[PDB]
Amino acid sequence: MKLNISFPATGCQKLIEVDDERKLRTFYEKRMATEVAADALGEEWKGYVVRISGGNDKQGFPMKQGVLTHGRVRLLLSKGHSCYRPRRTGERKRKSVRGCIVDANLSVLNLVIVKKGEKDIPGLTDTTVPRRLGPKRASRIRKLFNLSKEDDVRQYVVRKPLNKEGKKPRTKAPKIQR
Amino acid sequence: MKVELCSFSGYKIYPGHGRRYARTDGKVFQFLNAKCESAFLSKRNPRQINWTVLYRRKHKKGQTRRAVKFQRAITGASLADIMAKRNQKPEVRKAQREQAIRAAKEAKKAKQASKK
Amino acid sequence: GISRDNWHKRRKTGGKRKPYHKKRKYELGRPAANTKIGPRRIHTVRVRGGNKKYRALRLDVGNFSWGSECCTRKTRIIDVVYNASNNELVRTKTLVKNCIVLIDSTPYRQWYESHYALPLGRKKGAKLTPEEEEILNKKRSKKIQKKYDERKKNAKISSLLEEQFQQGKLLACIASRPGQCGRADGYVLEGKELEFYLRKIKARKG
RNA sequence: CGUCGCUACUACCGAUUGGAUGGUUUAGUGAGGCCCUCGGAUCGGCCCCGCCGGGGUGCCCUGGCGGAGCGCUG
RNA sequence: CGAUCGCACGCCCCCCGUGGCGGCGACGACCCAUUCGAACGUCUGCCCUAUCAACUUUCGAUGGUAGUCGCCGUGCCUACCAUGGUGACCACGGGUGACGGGGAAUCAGGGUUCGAUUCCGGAGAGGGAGCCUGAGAAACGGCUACCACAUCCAAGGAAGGCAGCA
RNA sequence: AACUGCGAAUGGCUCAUUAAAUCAGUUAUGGUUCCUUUGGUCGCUCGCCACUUGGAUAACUGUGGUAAUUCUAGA
RNA sequence: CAUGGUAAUCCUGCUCAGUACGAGAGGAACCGCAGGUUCAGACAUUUGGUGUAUGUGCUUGGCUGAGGAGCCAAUGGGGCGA
RNA sequence: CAUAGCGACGUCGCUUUUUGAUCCUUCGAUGUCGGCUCUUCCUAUCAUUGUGAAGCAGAAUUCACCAAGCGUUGGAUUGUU
Ligand SMILES: [Mg+2]
Ligand SMILES: [Mg+2]
Ligand SMILES: [Mg+2]
Ligand SMILES: [Mg+2]
Ligand SMILES: [Mg+2]
Ligand SMILES: [Mg+2]
Ligand SMILES: [Mg+2]
Ligand SMILES: [Mg+2]
Ligand SMILES: [Mg+2]
Ligand SMILES: [Mg+2]
Ligand SMILES: [Mg+2]
Ligand SMILES: [Mg+2]
Ligand SMILES: [Mg+2]
Ligand SMILES: [Mg+2]
Ligand SMILES: [Mg+2]
Ligand SMILES: [Mg+2]
Ligand SMILES: [Mg+2]
Ligand SMILES: [Mg+2]
Repeated sequence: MKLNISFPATGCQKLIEVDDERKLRTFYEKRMATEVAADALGEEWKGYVVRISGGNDKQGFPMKQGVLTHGRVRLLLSKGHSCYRPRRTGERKRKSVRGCIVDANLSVLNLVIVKKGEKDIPGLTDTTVPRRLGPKRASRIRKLFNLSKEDDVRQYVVRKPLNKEGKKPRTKAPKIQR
Repeated sequence: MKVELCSFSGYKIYPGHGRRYARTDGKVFQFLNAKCESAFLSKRNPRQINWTVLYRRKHKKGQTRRAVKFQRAITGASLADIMAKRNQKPEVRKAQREQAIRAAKEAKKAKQASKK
Repeated sequence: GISRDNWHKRRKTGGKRKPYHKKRKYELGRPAANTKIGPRRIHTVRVRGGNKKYRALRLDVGNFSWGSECCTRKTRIIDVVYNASNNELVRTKTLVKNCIVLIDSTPYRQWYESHYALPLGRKKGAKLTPEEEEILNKKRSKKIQKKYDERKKNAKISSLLEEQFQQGKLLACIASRPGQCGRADGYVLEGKELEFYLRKIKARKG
């Protein structure tokens, strides 16, 4: 029973292997996108509220929203639902997915931590990784730096320094749009 | 205590109770008693049978707004960097406005002299 | 699907025609809109050429024209009364291109007192004084009164339309095709058509 | 020239309610798609307003936590 | 009833000094016209067979009236009416070792056979059926289901269509 | 690389079905639609952002499941 | 307890074992294990049958003015049933 | 190679599940075939237990002994035995 814990305010998701039915019984008979306090699986997880964001089966079939079952059913998946990207436009295919309520027969349980508790998880809640590259629209940087009106918008851009071995040093700035 | 089974009615079938029916098309069914099996073999929908679990759930017998944003650093602009660059509100932004305007003003005058 | 082909029919002589191809798309059909009466519910369907057809599932307001006085107002459909195609469409209250329907007559009455300055649809008056009084008297000058009193001579309404105004309802015929345009326009009955349809409605009941 | 007797081959009749393979259909069951009537697993907005905040001066310009208004809505 | 994208770059300065004007395109569009078409129509023309002579019409058959639906004209479909419609001038049914035509062979003249085949039109993508996108498909080197074959599998699944070139 | 637009409804193969059906000639759509090209039309409407507004998602970073597929999920 | 009655029977599979034996073809056995046939003695936890608990729904014709509640049709018919 | 297994010509027996011969009982009546059902008995043993012999290598088969505890079936045709 793999656990893919992921706490979005810092990223740094990690895979967790736990093998006790007692500790993970707190998840059973819960739908996805339902926030359940994950205090059952050890002392380190006290004060935490986690959200079930989906998972996979024994055979690797992912879990889909709204199915409302425990098992595998076939759905005529159109464009843009989930678990399916069309090879060509307008293409729909019948694919097998997993219902939203979670039970024992899962390989990995993707999780999202909603609120922070009392202490820091080593390798999860520390070492804040930054989001890679900043906004590209004019108003989308004006909001982010609280610009009122056309105030030096050229020089509030997020210039990206880059360094490699053979790279002569150089900063990168994006073509702002709109 | 074996692996449990559920019936037409959805009731738990404890071991040593009821019967199991396997159809030719490869499906297997199990029934708690002969009442459930006589309802099933009559092709009755258990949703219209008042004492079955499906009817209880279909008729629901027996039984907010959230939006949070957080701030993160960007590769090339740390949290201190962005929070400093977003906190020139006491007139410093107007200083940058006016200084860019005057710089563009000598640029404009040089263009106006070298154009006509 | 539903085919509008002509090769599945029998020949004129009665012989059996063998198809030389399967069902093509351009000879398709679609299930009937079966317009009802209620809150508006219009569905958009894509047709040949990418164009847009409006399916009227339920409708309740329809732009009907008086015609005789050239007054067109958007009124409300009350219910279906007579339908020459199927008797079963008046039971199910279906808006089709030719069924005659009862409608609300308030816009026509309003225009009649606003333009003709004679009471209409009333029994004895003195019931809506703050508006009927001011539109009846108006304390107007010689020229406007010269307009109104020369418009008084032709202020004649057929006795049937007078009675229907007293009943507060007008029976009028749809002219548009709901399920093709998604609206239920039409015109008000009057003249020989009116007593013809009234005799039909009297015949089907009482 | 015909019957009869022998040997070949070719068709024919024939109990066997004979046999096989195709084709068209009545009837029953009937997957799947399409349309309508419902359904609402979730995702957003307004009313946020327990509040610190407030400026033209207890009267918020609102820059965040946060309850949730337990409603209006898409 | 354009919140679009490039190219050279210039003009006005009174009001002034930061604004206002502009050239070549590219994309885009509701609608109209044109082009490419496409679909259903009109008249006329098709091999053999009577040991196929009477068909069609409850379940549309022929027509009328009103609608539904379709891009549109129409029994295309529904409802209500009428009882029609086609046949020895071969209807109807059956066979075809039938895709149709332009054309090929034979050659006094008239004909008799052959046209799967490179051009035109039609149909089909193993058999049927049903659909999404799109202006245009009932598409199949797009999808869904069934039927028949058949691929891998850890047996839980997953994947098929050479009447395209080889 | 991906998003977006376009194209994949052309071409090619075969001739099973099909006997007023396909097809050939002729005529009509005043009974229809039509991508693209080209030409018209684009201030014709009185009616605290316009010196340019909002949100999401790719590609991308990272964590995986499955035996597998041009399968995909969470962040 | 004198006396009387008396009852268990047979087969298959695995292992032994492709073994002994046999040139080869073929091919056992003892112990052991798992089950069966026929018979016998019971038993109702479960499955099935019955079912007039005339138990509870449904239903035909009829009767009680109707509703409600019922009843008759030699067990009215039928579903489920302790 | 008479006698593992068979036994010609002859010859001695047993049984009363065949058919006979007779007419002793029954003609003031002992209900006459077959089938069904059910119990018991006989051994001249088909199978099973223990054995001996073979032209018994194994396997199979055959002869014989103690032996009747248990078993000896489902059907088509025929009233059938
Ligand atoms: Mg741009
Ligand atoms: Mg052919
Ligand atoms: Mg040809
Ligand atoms: Mg061709
Ligand atoms: Mg095709
Ligand atoms: Mg196809
Ligand atoms: Mg297009
Ligand atoms: Mg005994
Ligand atoms: Mg009764
Ligand atoms: Mg009653
Ligand atoms: Mg009585
Ligand atoms: Mg009686
Ligand atoms: Mg019973
Ligand atoms: Mg000798
Ligand atoms: Mg004597
Ligand atoms: Mg006697
Ligand atoms: Mg006697
Ligand atoms: Mg003896």
